[PDB]
Amino acid sequence: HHMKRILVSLYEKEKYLDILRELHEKGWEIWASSGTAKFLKSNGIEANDVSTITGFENLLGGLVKTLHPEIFAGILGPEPRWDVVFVDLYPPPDIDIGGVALLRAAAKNWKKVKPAFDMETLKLAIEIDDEETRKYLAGMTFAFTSVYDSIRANQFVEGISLAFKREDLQLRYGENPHEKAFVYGKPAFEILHEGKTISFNNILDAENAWFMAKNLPRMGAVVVKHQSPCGAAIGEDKVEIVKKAIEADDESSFGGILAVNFEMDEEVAKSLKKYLEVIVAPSFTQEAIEVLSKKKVRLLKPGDYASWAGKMAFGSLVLSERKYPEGNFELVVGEPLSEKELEDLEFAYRVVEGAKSNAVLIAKDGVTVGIGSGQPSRKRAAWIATVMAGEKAKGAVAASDAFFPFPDSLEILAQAGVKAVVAPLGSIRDEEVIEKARELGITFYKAPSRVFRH
Amino acid sequence: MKRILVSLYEKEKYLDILRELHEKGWEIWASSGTAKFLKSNGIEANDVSTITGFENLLGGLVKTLHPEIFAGILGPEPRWDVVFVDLYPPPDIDIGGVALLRAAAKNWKKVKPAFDMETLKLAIEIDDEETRKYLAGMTFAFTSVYDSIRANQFVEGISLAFKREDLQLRYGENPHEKAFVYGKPAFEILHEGKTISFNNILDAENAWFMAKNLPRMGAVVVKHQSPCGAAIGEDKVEIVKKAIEADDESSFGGILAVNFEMDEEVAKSLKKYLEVIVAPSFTQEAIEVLSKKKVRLLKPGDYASWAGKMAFGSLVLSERKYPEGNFELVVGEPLSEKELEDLEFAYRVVEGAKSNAVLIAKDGVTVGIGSGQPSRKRAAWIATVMAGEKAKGAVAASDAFFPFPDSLEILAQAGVKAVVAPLGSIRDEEVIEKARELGITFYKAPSRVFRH
Ligand SMILES: [K+]
Ligand SMILES: [K+]
Repeated sequence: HHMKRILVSLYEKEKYLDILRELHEKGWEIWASSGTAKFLKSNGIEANDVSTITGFENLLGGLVKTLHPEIFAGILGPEPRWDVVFVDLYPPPDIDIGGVALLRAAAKNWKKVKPAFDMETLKLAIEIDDEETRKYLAGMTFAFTSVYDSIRANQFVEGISLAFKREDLQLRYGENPHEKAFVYGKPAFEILHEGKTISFNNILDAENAWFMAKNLPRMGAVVVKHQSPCGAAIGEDKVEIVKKAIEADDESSFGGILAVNFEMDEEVAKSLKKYLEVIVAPSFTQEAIEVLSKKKVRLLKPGDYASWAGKMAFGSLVLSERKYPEGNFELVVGEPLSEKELEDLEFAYRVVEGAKSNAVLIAKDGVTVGIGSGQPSRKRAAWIATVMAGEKAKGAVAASDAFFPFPDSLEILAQAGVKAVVAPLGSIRDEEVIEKARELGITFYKAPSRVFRH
Repeated sequence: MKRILVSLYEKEKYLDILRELHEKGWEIWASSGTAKFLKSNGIEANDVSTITGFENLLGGLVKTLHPEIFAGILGPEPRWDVVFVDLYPPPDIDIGGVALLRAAAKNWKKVKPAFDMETLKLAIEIDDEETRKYLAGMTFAFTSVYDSIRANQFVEGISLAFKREDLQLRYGENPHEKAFVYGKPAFEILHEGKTISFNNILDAENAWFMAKNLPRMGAVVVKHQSPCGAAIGEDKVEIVKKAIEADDESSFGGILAVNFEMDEEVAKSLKKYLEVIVAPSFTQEAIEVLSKKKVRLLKPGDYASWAGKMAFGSLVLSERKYPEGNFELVVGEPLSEKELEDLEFAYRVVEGAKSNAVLIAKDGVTVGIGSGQPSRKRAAWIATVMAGEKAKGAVAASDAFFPFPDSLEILAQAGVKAVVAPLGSIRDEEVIEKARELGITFYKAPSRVFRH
């Protein structure tokens, strides 16, 4: 035959047995291993042995039988033997030499041969013949082999390599309308609202909202705006928790992004009185999905994944683990808080971890009451927190995401009526800050590590 | 032992080291092209054609893809202790050489792969298991990046790949978090002692983006990855002073970027404690003065900036572009040539401010910045509080449209005379009419500049 010729090299025969039957039934002439040729022929499907077209060698029990000149010339020449080259590789930690080389050869000779390495690319390769799609298949193959080899590299030296293939989420633009977006790797979420439109900014808002909500020590809810929390609550009553988080900074929460750490149900969904742009939860009842999707809320259900701080800078991807620090708080000065109040303090540090730095936050009775974030100085963060809290600061507790560099931020908080603060230590003026705490009668707890989050 | 298989593109680059190996008693085998090159330079080499059936299919394209060669690499008793392959540069796509290299790496306990001078020099010396494992990882890291480059030749942006780079970072964003840097960064650090931190690098990136395309000589000071102060003008010493003093309390520990050469005079003028200074170049006298301080000196090269982050295990990126298009006067009296310069300066700086951001500037310097806010009204409020009396007669920029007239009213009440912002609110009509009512001049920006 001079057309519809396919060379196959398969590790998983039984996956692809129904497909190869169809192919041969649709006039495809199949070439394969001496072994696979037999299987198929036993399975009633006619197939040709590539061994017949190259010299025979018995080196290393068959390890190099693909690595022959006639096979590669049959792919790389201007008049190739095969129109499609399909290779299904062993999974990690196996390292394949010949199969990978077959795929790359086919992609190299993309104007004459179509490579395929999975079900979707096989289907395209079988159907399509246009230049634009041939280039796409070639691109896809080298994208696949790049990722394949990154995985193998990391098997030898952990973290030596990073590699992704572009994913289509159908983003209309990036951060702003005049900017293009590129998403790399499949995201660990399901989109549950009708039509599934999602934006670049939605995804980054939802990441922070979700990290924080997952990071909450009990039933809780976080509202994000512009990638920083504007409100958060914890409690036992889901409808009330959500009401509290939303109303904490009521002016900002319109169009906000809500993440909860419990299943979103019909009662909670119907209780919403504020348009929210995105809702994120571990699960949604079907009834909740209907109510919310009908209200143009976008809905994300995350799976398990690791979060990372950092960005591209100077053409490098500069990444950091994102961790809420382990370690007990340590009373430094003042009367100890009651257990109830210490839980407010822990809650406050968990929320301030997610707040954009410099951040200072004030909370009481399981809800935030004033957040200052995104500030170039610690004193400014404290000031904004107190302004937003007003009289709600009286008797409240506060958290700072880094150490107080000077006593002034502490005076701002105490004058507002804050009774206790948590922060890391580490300043050259720690003694002076602690003495100011003592003077003002505010209780000071040392946090185990800083939680900058830019 | 001491057997090496060599396939070279950059022949002259490795001639000297190959001579050394042969003088040190290595037995050299080579691709036939490499084999004759070495011979014409007086180096004995064994042509691998010797151990395989001769063919010249497609004029030599497949000479390497022969079972005897791969069996000699992959078996438990290999023919070669080192496999050295240097690949053709882009846009060429290598099949046989990449396969040789990957085969050597696969059989890492028995064969040592190399692909450049660095890895060759290790492969020649070492035999320990840890170092053999490192050579294999390096090789697959290399072939991953090679193939990424090739993918993107076919479909732009379909692939992203990097090798890990050592920047000597002690930790990431906070001391209890690990840092990973991917790809060689387009900067040089000039400073003996303390290194640049994870946070310092991100601060410096925003400072530089903002300074680099100012409409004239300019300086930007950043704290916590957002501008705290900026200035443009005609006198380098004066520009830096103004930028530093604009929010003088916050500039302590700042990251200063200038779009001009850092010289002795400017260097001597700096009194404020700074973490980093970014400049396109530094004179030697400037480096001498500044080396008395702890401050890190960063000299950037050329590269593309990107917004975005990891989210849900995906890398989610956006272009970062200051938007092209002239501002359009919507209502009020047109500004003077000078004030319009102030207005563009203000929009360039608010592009780099964390959203929601509003800023006020006058006579080429920022006077108040409200940034990282959950609402636009709050941003405007902080900007005006910070500016105080300096907002009278000033200009303002907003990184996104005013959703209600209230934000515009806060600025007018402080004495701001003109604003630049995108339009696009359902209440654009009310916003514009409020600007008209208040006698504030409104220029429409071509596009939004959120920057979170
Ligand atoms: K934080
Ligand atoms: K901005």
